[PDB]
Amino acid sequence: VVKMSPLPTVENQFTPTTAWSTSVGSGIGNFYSNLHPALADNVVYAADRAGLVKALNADDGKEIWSVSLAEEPALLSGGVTVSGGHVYIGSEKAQVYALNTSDGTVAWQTKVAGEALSRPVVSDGLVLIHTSNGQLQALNEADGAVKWTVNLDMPSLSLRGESAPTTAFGAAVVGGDNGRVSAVLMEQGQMIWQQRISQATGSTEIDRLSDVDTTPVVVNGVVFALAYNGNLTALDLRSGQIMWKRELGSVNDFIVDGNRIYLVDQNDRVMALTIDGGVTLWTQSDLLHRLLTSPVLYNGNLVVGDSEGYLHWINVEDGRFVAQQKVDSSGFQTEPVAADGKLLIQAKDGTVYSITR
Amino acid sequence: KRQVSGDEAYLEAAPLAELHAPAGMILPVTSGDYAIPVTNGSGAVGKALDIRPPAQPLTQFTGDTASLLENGRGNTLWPQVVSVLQAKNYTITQRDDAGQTLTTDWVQWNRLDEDEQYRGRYQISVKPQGYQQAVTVKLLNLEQAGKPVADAASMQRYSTEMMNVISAGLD
Amino acid sequence: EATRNAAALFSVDYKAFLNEVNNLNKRMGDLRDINGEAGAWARIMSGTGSASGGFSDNYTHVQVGVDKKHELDGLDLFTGFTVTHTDSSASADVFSGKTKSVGAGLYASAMFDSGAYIDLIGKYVHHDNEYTATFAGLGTRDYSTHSWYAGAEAGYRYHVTEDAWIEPQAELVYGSVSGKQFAWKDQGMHLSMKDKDYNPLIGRTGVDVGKSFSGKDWKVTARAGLGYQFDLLANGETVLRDASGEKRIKGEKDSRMLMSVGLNAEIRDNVRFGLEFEKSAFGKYNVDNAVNANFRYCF
Amino acid sequence: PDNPPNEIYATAQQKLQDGNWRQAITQLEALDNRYPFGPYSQQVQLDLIYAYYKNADLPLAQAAIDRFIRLNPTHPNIDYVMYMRGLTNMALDDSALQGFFGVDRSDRDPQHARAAFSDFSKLVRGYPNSQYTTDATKRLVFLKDRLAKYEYSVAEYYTERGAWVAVVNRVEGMLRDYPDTQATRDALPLMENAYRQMQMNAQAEKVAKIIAANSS
Amino acid sequence: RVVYRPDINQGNYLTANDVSKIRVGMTQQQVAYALGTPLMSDPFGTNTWFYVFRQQPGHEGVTQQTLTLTFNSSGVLTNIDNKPALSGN
Amino acid sequence: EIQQINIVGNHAFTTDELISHFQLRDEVPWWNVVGDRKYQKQKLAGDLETLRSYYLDRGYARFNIDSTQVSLTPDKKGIYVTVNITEGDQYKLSGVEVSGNLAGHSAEIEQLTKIEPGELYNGTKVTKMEDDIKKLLGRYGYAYPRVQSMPEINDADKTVKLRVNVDAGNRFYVRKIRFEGNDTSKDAVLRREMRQMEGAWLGSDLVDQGKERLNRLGFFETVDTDTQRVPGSPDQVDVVYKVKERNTGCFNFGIGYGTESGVSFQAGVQQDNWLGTGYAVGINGTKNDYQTYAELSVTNPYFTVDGVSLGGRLFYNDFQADDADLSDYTNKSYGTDVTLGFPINEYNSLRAGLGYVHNSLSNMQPQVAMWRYLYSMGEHPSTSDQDNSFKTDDFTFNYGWTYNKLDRGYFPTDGSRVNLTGKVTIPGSDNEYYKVTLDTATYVPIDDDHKWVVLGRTRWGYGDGLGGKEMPFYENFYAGGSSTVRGFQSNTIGPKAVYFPHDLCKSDDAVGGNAMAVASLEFITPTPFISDKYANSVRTSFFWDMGTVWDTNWDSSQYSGYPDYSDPSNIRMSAGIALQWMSPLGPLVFSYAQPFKKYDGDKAEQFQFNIGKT
Repeated sequence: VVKMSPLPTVENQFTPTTAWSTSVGSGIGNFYSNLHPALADNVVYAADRAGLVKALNADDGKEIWSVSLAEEPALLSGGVTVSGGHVYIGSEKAQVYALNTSDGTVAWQTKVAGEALSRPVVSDGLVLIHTSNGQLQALNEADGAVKWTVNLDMPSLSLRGESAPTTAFGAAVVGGDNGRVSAVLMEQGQMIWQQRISQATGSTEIDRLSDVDTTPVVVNGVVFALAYNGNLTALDLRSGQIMWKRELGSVNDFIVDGNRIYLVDQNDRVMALTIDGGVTLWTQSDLLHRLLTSPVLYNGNLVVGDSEGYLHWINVEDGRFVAQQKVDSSGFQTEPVAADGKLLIQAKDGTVYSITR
Repeated sequence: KRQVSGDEAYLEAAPLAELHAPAGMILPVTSGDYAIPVTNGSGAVGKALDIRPPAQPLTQFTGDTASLLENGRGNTLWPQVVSVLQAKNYTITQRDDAGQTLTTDWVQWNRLDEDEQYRGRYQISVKPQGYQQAVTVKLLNLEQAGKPVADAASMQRYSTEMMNVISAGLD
Repeated sequence: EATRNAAALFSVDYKAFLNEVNNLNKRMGDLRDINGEAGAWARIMSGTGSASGGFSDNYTHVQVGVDKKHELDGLDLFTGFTVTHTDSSASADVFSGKTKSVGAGLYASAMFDSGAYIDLIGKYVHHDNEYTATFAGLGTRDYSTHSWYAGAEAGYRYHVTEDAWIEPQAELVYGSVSGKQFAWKDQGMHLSMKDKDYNPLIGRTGVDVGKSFSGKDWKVTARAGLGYQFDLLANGETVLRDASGEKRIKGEKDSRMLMSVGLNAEIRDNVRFGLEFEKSAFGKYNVDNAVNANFRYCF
Repeated sequence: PDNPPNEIYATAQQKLQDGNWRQAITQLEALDNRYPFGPYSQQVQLDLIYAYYKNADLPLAQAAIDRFIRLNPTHPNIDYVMYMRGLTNMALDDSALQGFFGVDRSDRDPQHARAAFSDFSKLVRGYPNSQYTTDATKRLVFLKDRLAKYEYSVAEYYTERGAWVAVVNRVEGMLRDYPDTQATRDALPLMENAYRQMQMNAQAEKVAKIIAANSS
Repeated sequence: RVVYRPDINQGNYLTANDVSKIRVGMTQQQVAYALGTPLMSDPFGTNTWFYVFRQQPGHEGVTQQTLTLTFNSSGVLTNIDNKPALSGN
Repeated sequence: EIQQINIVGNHAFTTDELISHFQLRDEVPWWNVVGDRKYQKQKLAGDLETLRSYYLDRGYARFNIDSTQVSLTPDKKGIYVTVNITEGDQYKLSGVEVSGNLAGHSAEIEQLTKIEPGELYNGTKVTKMEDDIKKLLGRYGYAYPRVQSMPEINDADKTVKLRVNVDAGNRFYVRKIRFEGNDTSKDAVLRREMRQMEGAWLGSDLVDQGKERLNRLGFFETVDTDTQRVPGSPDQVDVVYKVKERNTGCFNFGIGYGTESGVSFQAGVQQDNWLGTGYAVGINGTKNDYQTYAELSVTNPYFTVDGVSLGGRLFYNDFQADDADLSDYTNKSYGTDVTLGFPINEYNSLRAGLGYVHNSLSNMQPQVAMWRYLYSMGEHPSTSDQDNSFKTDDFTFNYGWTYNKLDRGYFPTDGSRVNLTGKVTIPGSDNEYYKVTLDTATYVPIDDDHKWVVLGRTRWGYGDGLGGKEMPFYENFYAGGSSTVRGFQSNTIGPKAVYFPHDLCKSDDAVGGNAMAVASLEFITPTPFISDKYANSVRTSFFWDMGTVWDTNWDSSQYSGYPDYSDPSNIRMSAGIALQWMSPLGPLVFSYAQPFKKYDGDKAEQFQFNIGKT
C-alpha cells in the first residue's frame, strides 16, 4: 500500500534485556483484542487465544499450571482480571469463564449475549462486561445471575475494541459507540446521564468513526475519554458538563501521570498535556502510522511498543529514545502491563516476554 | 450527393382512394390517427428537394431580412463594407449611395460547389438607425444561381448567408 | 549424390529459415493501425518452391500469439508471447520426406513519434523430420533437433501522403540449430556423416510503398515493393567419412531477392478480400512461391 | 487545438462541401464539445445532424435529434429537424441486399415504418406552410400502404392456418385504421371466407354486400 | 392424413353454468363481467355480440358452439340465441 | 480486506459449514486462488438471506436475525463481521389446507399439495408450491392469480400448519401476437412456429413452447418472451416475442493460380435461411486439373403449413485424378435425389425419398478389397494390370428418423438429438445393398446456470449387400478428423489397402471399413478470459474420444499373414481441448489433441482447423 512508514532512529543510553520468554502458543496471531495478563503474588496469569491459559512465576518464568479450554477453538477476547481467588475471562464465542487459578478447571461457566470485547472488570461484588452489540451486563460471581442488561445504541460502522467501564462513588461510567459516554449506578441497573463528546466534524458519517472505545480514568472529579475522530474532553462525574475541549483526540489508549496525561494520535503523534489547558509539551515523528501501543510509566520513564516488534523508550521530559529493543520481527498488537517494577509484553507465538528494566 | 439517401421508389406510390358504404350500412373507419390531411403541392419532391442545414444568421431572417442589430461608431461598417466591396469581394455596390447609406450591391456569380455552378445575387444594403446598434439592412434581390431567376426559403437564405457571414466578420 | 542431398535438406533448412523469414507488418502485424497495445494476432501461410535436380517442397506455417502492454511518453512499446507450428513436404531425386516443428516464443515492438519502428522476436522449437532416401543405404529415418530462432527488424515509415507511405526497412536474424550425426553402417559400410550445431545469420534490406485507403469506400491496404536478403553467416558444416576418404562441407551465403505482395483489401465490417504474389524465378534456380486470392462474404 | 472559431468553422463547412463526412464530423464534434454554448453552436448541431444522416450513423443521428428537440423546443427550423428524424427512421427501415434482389420488404418488422409515419404525421399536422410538406405526404402514403400490406400478410397466414377469428380481428382493425388502401380491398374476401367457415353467414351476406358495392 | 396437426382453439370458451347465468333484460357491463369480454363483435350495422367456442383437436371433427346476443343501441340486452352448431360436416 | 466472520449465538450447527454456503469468504484456502477476500455489503445482505433460508428450511421457523455488526480494525485494513441470532427450536409440518375462490381445477391443486405426514417444515418446498401452483393455474390460462401463505405455529405441540389462499382472478385472452427485431426474416417464418394461437384463451405452456421452437429454429441468437396486459379491457393480454436476428450463411470465393497445380477455382454459398424466405440453399463448386466437383441443394421446410418439408440435390463429381498415380483412379460420379418429410408428433419427424446415382471409374489401382468387390460384381480383370473401366447406375430409396429436443439451436445446454438415416437399393439397379447410419448427441448440464455441461456424442454405421453381393467401396464409412475421433488425421482409421506387386505391399492409406462406431465425452466450461457480452459467443470443451471401423467381410484365411481386419476390438483413443468460436466469418473450431491409444498410419495432426458445420 502507498503509506509512509518512517524508519526508527538509533539512540541508546542503557541496555535492558529480556527477563524471560514464555511462548504460550498460538495467541493473538493476526487478530486484534485486549489480551494482557494480570499479576498477583508474584504470579502472572497469561491467557492463550486457543483456549489455553497458563500461570507463570515472576523473576524466573516458571510454569505453575496450564490448562486448555478447547470446545474446537475458544477465541478468547477479554483481558485477564483477577478477584478473590479467581480469574475471569470473556471469549469471542459469547461466553464467560470463571477459573479458580491453580486448579485450572473452570470454576463456573456462563453465557453472555454477544462478543466480550470489553476488558472484564470486577467492582462492588459484580463483574461488568460490555458486549459488542450495544449492551452492558452485570454478572454475579456465584453462578452467572445476570443482574441487568443496559441497552445502548450504535451505528453499523463502529470500530472494535470496546470501552472498559470504571467505577467511582458506587457508579460506573463507560463510553459509547457513538460518543454517548454514560454513567450507571451499579446496584440496580439504571442509567442516570450521558453526553456526546464526539462531534461529527466531517462531510459524511461513513468515513467518520466518531466513537469512543477506550477506558476512562477518574481523578477526584475529572475524567477523560478519547474518540477516534478526535474530540478530547475533560468532564466531571457529577453530570454531563465539560470543563474543557480539544480537537486533537484520535487515541484509543492513554495514561495519567498525576500532573500530565499522555496520548497517541492516529498519525502516531505522542504529546504530554496538562490538567488545565491541555497544552502539548513535545512530539515524536520517528515512527508515523507504525501502530504503537499504549505508553506505560516505569521509574519515571515511558515504555511503548510498535507493530514492527521494536520496543521504544521515552523520557518523561521532552522525550528521548533512551533504549530501543528488538525481540520479535513480526510486531506487537497487545496492551503493555507493568506491576512490581516489571514490564511484560505479549507476542503472537512467543507470547509473553518479561523484560529486565 | 445533395439529395436524400434513399431511392425515389415512394414517388411511385399507389393512389390513396377511399371506399363508400352501401345503402343501410355503416362504417367505423373514422376511428384512428392514420389520417393524412389534405395539403397543396408546389414542393420539391424526389431528389429535387435540397436537404441541407438551414444556415442561421451569424439575427432577423424571416424573409430576406438582413438588418443589423451593440456599437457606437456603428457607421464604421460602411467603410468596412467598402473594404468588403474592395479586394474582399472585388465588387463595389451597384448603387453605393454611402451618403444615404443605401449601398445596394450588384448581382454576382459567387460559387460554393455543391453541384452548383455559381450562386450570386445583388444583396441590397441600407443602413437605418434601428435597435441598439447602428442598423444596416442586407435585403437581397432576386437570386440568380444557375437559374435565370428563382427564389426559395432556403435558397434566399443561401444568398443572405453570404451577406450574413461577411457582415458578422466585421465584429 | 549423398553429400549433395543433405545440402538440399540444409538448403531446405535454409528454406525453412527462409520460410520462417517474413515481414514486420505481416509476421507480427502492422506496427500501426492498431490502437491497443493489448491485442492478439496470427500468421497462416502456405508456400512452395523448387530447385534443379527435382528438389521441390511445399510448406504450411500456422502461428498465433498475443501481446499486452501500456502506453508511455513518446513510444508505445508492446510485447507478448506466441506459438507456431510448421509442416512441410519435399521430394528430391531419390529422396522424399515430411517435416514438422512446434515451437513457442516471444515478440516485442516499439514505434517512435518520428515514424521509425523496431521489432524483435525469439522462439524455441522442436523440429522433427522424417524422410526416406535410397542413397548411401540409409533408407528411411526420422530425426529431431532444437531450433532457437532470434530475429530483429526495423523500419522508417515516411508519411508520403494521406494514402501513401514509402517505408524503407532493414532486418537481421540469427538462429541456432543443433546438427545431427548418423552412420550408414546398416548398409554395411560406415559412411558416417556428422553435422554440428549451426548458428547462421542473415540480413535483409527492403524498400516498399504501402497505400492504405480507408472509410470502407476503398479500404485497400495495398503494399508494393522489393527486398534483398543476404546470408551473413552459414554454419552448415558436415564431416563425412567413407571408403573413398574424408570430406567436409560448409554453408554458403545468400543473394536472394523478393518481390511485392497482393492487395489485401478488407472493405466492410463483415467482408474481406486479399491476394498474394509469388516470384517465379525460373532462370536463376527454378525457384518459385505460392500465390492465391480469395475473399469471404458472410451475411 | 483551440483557436478563434473563424478558421475551424470555415474548414468545417469547407469539408462538408467536399463531402468528407468523417473528418467533418470529427471537427464538428470537437468544436461543439470545446464550446458547448458558443454564439451559434446551434448551426453546429444542425451540421452534426446532417453529417450523421449522410454518414450512415443513424442511431447517433436519432440521439442528436432528440437532444436538439429537448434543448430547443421552439425555433424557426424545427420542421427541418423533425423531417430529418423521419428520414432517419425511413432510411433505417428499407435498405439491404433485398434491395439488390428486389424482394418486397413488406411482411418484415414494421416498427420503424410506424415510428417514421408518426413523426411525419406530427410534421404535416404541425407546419403545412413549410416546404417539406408535399414530400412528407408522399412518404405518408407509402408508409400507410406498407403497414396495410403487412397486416394483410398476417391475415393471409392466419387464414392459411385455419385460425378463423384471429383473421377477423386482424382484418377488422385493418378496416378501422386503413380505410383507403388496396390491402383492405383484397382482404374483404378473407372476411367473407372466414364468416362462411363459422356457420354464421348472417354477417357473410353483409360482407358480400359491401364487397359488391365497392368492387365496381 | 396422419401428420401432426397441432390443436387449435379459436375463441372465448364457455360452459353450461356460464350460459345459465344469462337472462333477457340486463346491461352490457355486468353481462360482460359474467361472461368476459367478447372477442368478436359486430361494428357493422347493429352492435350485436358473438361468443364462439371452437375446438379442433386435429384430425377430429371441429366442435363449435355459438352464443349470439343481440342488444339495443342503448346498453341493455334485447335478446339471446344459442346454437350447439355441428351442422353440415 | 475482510478478516473474520462469526455466527456466535448458535448451538445447533458448526460455524464453518454455515459460512461455507456464504458467497463472501473470510480466508483463502491454501492450494488454490479460486476466491477473493474483500468486503461487500450487498453480498453480505445476500448471504444473510441465504443463512435465513438455511435455518428456516429444517423446521427452525421461530428464527430471526437479532442483529448483524460490521466493524473495522483501528488500522483500516481488516474487517470483522458478526451475526447474533435466535435459533428457536425444531418444528414439524402439522399439515396443509387450501382455500379461496379457486377454479374448478381443485383436484389438481389438492393432489399437487399432498405432503408425506410426519415430516418437518421446509420453506423450499413451500416456495416451490406457490411457484408451481401459479404455473398450474397459468396452464389453463390464469396469468395473474394472487396466492398467500400463512404458517400458523403451535409451539406447545411443535407443529406448523400452512394455510394457502389462492385467487384465480379472471380469464385471460390474447388479442394480438406481435414480433419485434426480425429485420430480414419474414413474419411468416416466425408465426408458423407458434403454438399459442392468436384469439383464444392464453396458455403459458404454449408461449413457452413457442419460444423454445423459435430457439430451435437455429438462426436467432437470443429470444425473449413478454406478456403484458392491454390498458383497455379488464381481461385481455398482448404477447410479444422480442428476438435479435443473427448471422447465417456465407459466400466464399477463391483462385489458386500456382505452378504445381496450374489453376484451381473455388466458390460457393450455403445459407440455412435464404434472405429470410425460410428456405435452405447450398451450392458450391471447384475446378482443377485434378478436380471438378460441384453440388446444388435446396430444401423448403414448410412446403405445406403443417411441418412437411421437401428437399432435393444434384451433384457432378468428374474430378479425373490422373497424375502420379498416387492411390487414385479416374472417376466421374453424377447423381441427384429428392425427398419429402413430415412430423409424426411435436418432437419426432420422419423423412423419405428417392435417388438416382451413376458412377464411372477406370484405371483402378490393384488391392484385394476392391478386387473382391469386383468379383462379387461378376467381373474378373487382371490383378497386376490396371486398365479396366466400370460403368454403373443405381436407383435407390432413402429414409430418416429425427428426434430433437435442444434448449438452443447451436451448441445448446440441454436435451438430445438423434438421427437415423437408412439408404437401401431397389430392383433395377446394378448395385444391391443397404446402409444404415445413426447419430446421437445428448447434452446434460450440472446446474441451473447452464454454463457447465456434459456432452455425449455417438455415431454408428453398418450395412451390406443382399443376394450374395456387397456394396461398392466408394460408399463406405470413414473415420478420423473433426466431427469424428479428433486429432488423428482426416480419414485415417480403418482397413488399409493391400497392394499387389507391379508380393503384396502394405499401404498406409485406408479404404474405409464397412462397420463404424465412435463415441465422445466432452466437458464444456466457460472461457475465463471472455467478457460478459461475448460470454455466450464462444465455447471451450475438454474431449475424450474413442472410435473403431472395420470390415465385416474379411477372408482372413486367405491372407492370414497380414494383420486381421475383421476385429472390432482394435479400439482407438484420444483426448484434448477444443475451442469453438462463432465469428463474423462463421463458426470455427480449434483442437490441440494428444492421442492416447494410437495405431499405425495415424499421421497425427495435433492442430485441426475445420471451418463450417462444426
